[PDB]
Amino acid sequence: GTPTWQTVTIFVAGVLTASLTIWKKMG
Amino acid sequence: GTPTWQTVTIFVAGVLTASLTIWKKMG
Repeated sequence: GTPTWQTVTIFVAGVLTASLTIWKKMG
Repeated sequence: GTPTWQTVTIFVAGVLTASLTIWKKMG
């Protein structure tokens, strides 16, 4: 009935993590 | 560490999508 918050929180954290990994790998 | 199989699959989908969005700005 109520949606879980683990899927939404992990998904947003994955996008944020990609910023740090790509930025660090792109100099 | 070793997160559940569902967590790793969702992480790749979020990073892969974010990769395309950033690539559009870096193109």
